[PDB]
Amino acid sequence: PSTLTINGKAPIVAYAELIAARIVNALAPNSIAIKLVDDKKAPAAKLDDATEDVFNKITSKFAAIFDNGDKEQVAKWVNLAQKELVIKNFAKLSQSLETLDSQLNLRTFILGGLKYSAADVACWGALRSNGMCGSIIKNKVDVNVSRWYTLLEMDPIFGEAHDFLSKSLLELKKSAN
Amino acid sequence: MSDLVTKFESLIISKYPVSFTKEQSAQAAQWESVLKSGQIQPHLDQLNLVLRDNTFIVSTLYPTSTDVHVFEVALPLIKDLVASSKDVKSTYTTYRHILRWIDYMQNLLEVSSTDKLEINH
Ligand SMILES: [Cl-]
Repeated sequence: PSTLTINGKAPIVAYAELIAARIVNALAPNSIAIKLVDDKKAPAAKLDDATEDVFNKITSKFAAIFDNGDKEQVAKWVNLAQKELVIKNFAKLSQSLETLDSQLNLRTFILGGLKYSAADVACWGALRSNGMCGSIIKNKVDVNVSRWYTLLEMDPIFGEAHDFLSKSLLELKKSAN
Repeated sequence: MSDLVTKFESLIISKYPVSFTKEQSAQAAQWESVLKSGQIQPHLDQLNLVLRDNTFIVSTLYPTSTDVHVFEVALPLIKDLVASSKDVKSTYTTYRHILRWIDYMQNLLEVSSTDKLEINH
């Protein structure tokens, strides 16, 4: 059993990593212990020992669960999420989002399956981390992105990830009190 | 009674306990009234609009009977207009939302490659 520690004071909260863990635990109970910290010196996310490339480390560890999408293809989108979709700059984000929006023209999920892949998790998590994307998604400027984003939001694994984070931060406070 | 409905009912996601809001119930209701009128073709631009902002017709996480019923009528309709299009082309860019939804439903319900609408991408 691995341990994923999430930091509540990260400028970019590790939603993609959290959701990845929630997917794994839903399909394979007790696989990943999810812990919260609330400290500005802590890394955004930590899987056991590793603070770098946590998302890919989770998806690669649970290969049967994360089985879909050509790995090179998945990586293209995981990299766009991690390096572009988290950026709190409308001018950069607008370009990045058009790349995603265009990919979704004729697809329900990023890589075109009947079900979502790690690509979808990474991008959805990256956008959830980005306060700037809220008005963008709400106003449907990129119609495909909004359509896609609001689909996955309906799945509690995604849409209640924040609730889990908030409740865990509550419990962290409670244990301190 | 149709083969498409039967195959949808054989899927696991068929059995999920979706509860419609009034708005959702209104939406399922209006699409069944369109089906009953026989006027899905005039309502294709409305359908494309619904699908612009919603993955499935009744704003659900999974496809519903509404999707299957509308799909069964819409599929031959759409591949006719693609086949009769003057601008390949513009038809695709315009009605892309119906097209992505067609591509999902035909693959979900395992429509035969012969009856399938080939999506360009
Ligand atoms: Cl696994």
